[PDB]
Amino acid sequence: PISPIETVPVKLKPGMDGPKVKQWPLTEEKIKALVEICTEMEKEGKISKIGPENPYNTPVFAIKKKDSTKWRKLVDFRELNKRTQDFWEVQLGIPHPAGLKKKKSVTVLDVGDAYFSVPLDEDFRKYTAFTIPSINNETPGIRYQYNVLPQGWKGSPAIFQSSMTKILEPFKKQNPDIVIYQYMDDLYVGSDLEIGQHRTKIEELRQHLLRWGLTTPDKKHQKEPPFLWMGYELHPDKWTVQPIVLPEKDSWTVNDIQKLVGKLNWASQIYPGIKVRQLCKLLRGTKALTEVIPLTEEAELELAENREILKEPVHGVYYDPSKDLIAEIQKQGQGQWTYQIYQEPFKNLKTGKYARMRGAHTNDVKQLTEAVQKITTESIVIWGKTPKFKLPIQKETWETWWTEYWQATWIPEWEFVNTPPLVKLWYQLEKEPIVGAETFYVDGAANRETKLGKAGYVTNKGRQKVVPLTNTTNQKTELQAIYLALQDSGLEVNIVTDSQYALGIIQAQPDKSESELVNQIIEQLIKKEKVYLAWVPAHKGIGGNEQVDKLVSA
Amino acid sequence: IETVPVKLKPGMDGPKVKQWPLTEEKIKALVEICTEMEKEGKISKIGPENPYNTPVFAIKKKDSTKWRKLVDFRELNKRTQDFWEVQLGIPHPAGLKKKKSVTVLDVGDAYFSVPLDEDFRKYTAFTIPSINNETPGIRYQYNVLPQGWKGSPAIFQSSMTKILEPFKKQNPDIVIYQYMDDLYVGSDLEIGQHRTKIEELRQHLLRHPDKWTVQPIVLPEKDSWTVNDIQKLVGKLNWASQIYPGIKVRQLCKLLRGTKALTEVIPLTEEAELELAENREILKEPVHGVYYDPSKDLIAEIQKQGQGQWTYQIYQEPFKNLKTGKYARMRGAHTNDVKQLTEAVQKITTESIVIWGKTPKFKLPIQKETWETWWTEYWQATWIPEWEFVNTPPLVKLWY
RNA sequence: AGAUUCCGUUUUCAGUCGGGAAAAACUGAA
Repeated sequence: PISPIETVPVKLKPGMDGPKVKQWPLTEEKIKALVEICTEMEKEGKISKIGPENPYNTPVFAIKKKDSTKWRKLVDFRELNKRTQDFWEVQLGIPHPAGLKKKKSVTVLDVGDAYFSVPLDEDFRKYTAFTIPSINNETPGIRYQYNVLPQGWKGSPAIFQSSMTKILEPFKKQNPDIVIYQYMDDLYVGSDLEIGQHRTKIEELRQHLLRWGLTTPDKKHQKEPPFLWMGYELHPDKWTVQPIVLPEKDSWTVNDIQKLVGKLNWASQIYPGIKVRQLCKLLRGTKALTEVIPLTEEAELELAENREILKEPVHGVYYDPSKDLIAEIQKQGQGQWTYQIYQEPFKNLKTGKYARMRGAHTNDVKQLTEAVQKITTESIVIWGKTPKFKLPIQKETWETWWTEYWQATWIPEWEFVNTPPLVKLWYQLEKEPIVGAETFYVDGAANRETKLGKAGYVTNKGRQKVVPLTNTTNQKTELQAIYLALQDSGLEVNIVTDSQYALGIIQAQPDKSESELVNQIIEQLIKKEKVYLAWVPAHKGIGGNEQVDKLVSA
Repeated sequence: IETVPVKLKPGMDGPKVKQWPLTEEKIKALVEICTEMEKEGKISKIGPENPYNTPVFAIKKKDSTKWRKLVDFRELNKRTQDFWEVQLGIPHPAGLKKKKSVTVLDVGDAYFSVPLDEDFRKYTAFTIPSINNETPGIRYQYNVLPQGWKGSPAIFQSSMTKILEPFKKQNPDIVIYQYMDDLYVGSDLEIGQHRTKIEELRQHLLRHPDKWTVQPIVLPEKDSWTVNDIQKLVGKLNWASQIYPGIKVRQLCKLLRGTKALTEVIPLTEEAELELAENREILKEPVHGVYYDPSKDLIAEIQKQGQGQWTYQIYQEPFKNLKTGKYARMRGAHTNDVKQLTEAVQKITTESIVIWGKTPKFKLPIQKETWETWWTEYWQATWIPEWEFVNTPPLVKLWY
């Protein structure tokens, strides 16, 4: 049933010409099978014989199917794709089940064979030719060319989606009550209707497709509440996702390795991190698609960690477009936060963890905000509006912090929830110098060549330390120096640098850091009682400064 | 009409920008806005085979009634051939800077008449997103000068000129500067008598800079001069020299000579008494080096001042401030820094359009992520300046 | 003397560090 829809005009990448590749002669058996097969696709109209003129060619493969005299033959389109007009994939991502509203009547029509039904542009078909040597040895070869969206071809999906939509459009202007969501060969048709009248609409629809060659098999959804639209079991109040099985065969074939990627990657928009990125490196050195090729501990171990995650299933409620969205975040530890977006107390949509630390020195107040903004858009994508928050931070703690911060910030539907681990600015610096605090003039330095330096200070009283240092930068000394003066001082202390670097880090009220010295410097800061860090122009004869200046010089 | 041929800049292809996620609402909004334009035939659906894309969004205008389609043409504009043959908005007034009152009009809707060069339409492709990605996006292609395009106005330059000429020669002294989709109509007439002229100008089409002021840097007014009070002053005047090479701290540093506790008070002697007062003078005397060079970009830097206040400086070359200022949006409840910073951004670019005739390129004191998730919520302009996110150092103090 | 800034992805995601003052990395998965 080759659809009558107009064909999307495909081009090759400018500067390139179609593929030309040799076919490794297959076994007598394999060949006799590919023919057997090709002959009916030729019959169905899917492909067609062509003369040995057509310069271009792409390889064919596929072994015994384990059931009588047939084979499963899938073609290597790598080249053709490498030279094909890259299209414009028109979607921000895959749809999340939680995004679906609750409908009364829902059916999932799996449009079958949908690719072979949708016709390929004439002027590009040339490029899709393939042959069939198989003839044991005195082999010449059979020669075909597709007439419809090929299986592996790069266009297929993007062209198929465009076709599918042009076709639904009509039936859609006609049935505004009905909601059709497509995602590959699956048509989620929902409508808040009387199971009777729905049945009827589904009939109608099912026939429209037919008038366009799109045949919808009877082996559909007709009863089961757990419809599998995109692997999301769609019960009437609970969508779920059956744990993804991930095998590990003997003959770990290349394409297998590729498709494997798919499953992982698909789940990934639910299942937190799985990217078999280092297995992907095995694909960074491609060869015959039929060849087997394993990898080290990289490969072996990656699958496992993925599995662990893949084991525990997931699920949530649908999106009542009349009940509020509520996000709730909790500081479940250092640099890792958790959050849940729900609508009904124990009936949440998406839960989530958010490990991050955007900076070398951040603050909990700061990270909370990051987590907020992540969640904000994340909703705007899925639900279409920004949720209301319940955050582990007191309204006054925020208010002080933004006022005490050089950058502009903002949280939306902020609302305090006294949870156990709470967020607070661990310390704060003094706005004005402490009266009666020993004033520490600090400075450090280091020779670029040797990468050694000293760090010390002088004071309004008389104390005067200095320290030898190995393998550091002048920043590291300027920090060491602040540290010292912090150690060798009391609960209240005025300290003074010839360095905006260290000043800055500290000014930002860093909760933690990648920098141990900074952490050290922080530990002290939380322990002291009043600190006032000031800054003076290096090299000016500023008192006390010129002094520590000389002390650290060699 | 016969379309004016425009072409991308040498060796650059059309834009290919991904669309940002839109709220189930702005989407709906767009969707209707487009279905109409489609009916009016100003746009037209296109396929997946047009590899190009510019993002769109729903701004929402003036006293806020409805919705507006906003295409972030910034890229297609960077890739569009400059306009200089068909001199885009001919000489910049320069009068504008001075008039008692400039008013901006949205001449933009005119553009929808003139047909766009066919071999260029592909480059305006835009895509309306779908929730949960339950639907392929709706894709379109302009068939007329689009709203935010650089090409538009210059092409329509002549039609406009013929249109205003009468009214311009009719009122020989009301400056009219066209910038993008706007019409900056400046005059010095009394407010009431100004408005009429606008209305006269308005029928035709239907067919307050003079108060702006710069920031004079000043040192504090003290007597309680502690050591760091002086250290402070010293540091600033040091940096201030980079701007005014005449300012010099030395007699001040001399007061500081020792290892004095920061809290120690210190006697401001004539050494310094001379220097402060003398310096105070020069902080108000023009940095003769200022020059607005039409070939250099304007850069704007904004610092957060905590009291719902912000400071900004527009400059082409560092330390050569073409202008400096301070927006203080007292938002007792409307305290969305993001909303503020935004309003800051919008108010600074209009100032520059009216003066240099260009929107500065901003260095925003905020995290991309943040700026990226809320900006649209407050944006009210027909346009969108370029922006770079940054981390402000001690300038907050250095000028507040 | 030292110290800033921006960029490298540009429909998104999966994997890490360096240069320059308009100037410069890929594959795979969606």
